[PDB]
Amino acid sequence: KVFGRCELAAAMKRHGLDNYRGYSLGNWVCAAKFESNFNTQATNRNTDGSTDYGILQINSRWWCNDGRTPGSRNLCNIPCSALLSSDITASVNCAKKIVSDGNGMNAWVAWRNRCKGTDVQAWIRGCRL
Ligand SMILES: [Cl-]
Ligand SMILES: [Cl-]
Ligand SMILES: [Cl-]
Ligand SMILES: [Cl-]
Ligand SMILES: [Cl-]
Ligand SMILES: [Cl-]
Ligand SMILES: [Cl-]
Ligand SMILES: [Cl-]
Ligand code: NA
Ligand code: NA
Ligand code: NA
Repeated sequence: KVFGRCELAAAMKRHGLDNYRGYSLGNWVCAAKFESNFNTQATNRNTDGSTDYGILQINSRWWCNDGRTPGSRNLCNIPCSALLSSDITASVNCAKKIVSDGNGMNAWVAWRNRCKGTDVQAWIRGCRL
């Protein structure tokens, strides 16, 4: 599923992501924009042979199991395929564990490079939330 901007903002809010670990909803929307362009089915192979999955490009080295990532962990206890769902629950639950990991939203390099310090509130501008 390809979400609308306000549509994804609303689902992220519904799933308790607004201000989770102190990150406003605009941050999460901005990250999703640059990670996946709001597309739940997004996948991207990394140079190290791991893969990133879903609206938040969660990586198979640490977080989910895809069956093809040597020496990896599955810290969210989920097949990476669950992260491609039109229902965002698995992605939100796993992103909560990632952002609690110690480096906050810096875990998402696109967030650090494209969202961090910006006017992220623009991402939820005009949304009925
Ligand atoms: Cl947009
Ligand atoms: Cl915001
Ligand atoms: Cl393969
Ligand atoms: Cl694996
Ligand atoms: Cl594990
Ligand atoms: Cl699995
Ligand atoms: Cl959803
Ligand atoms: Cl933080
Ligand atoms: Na894996
Ligand atoms: Na893994
Ligand atoms: Na393997």
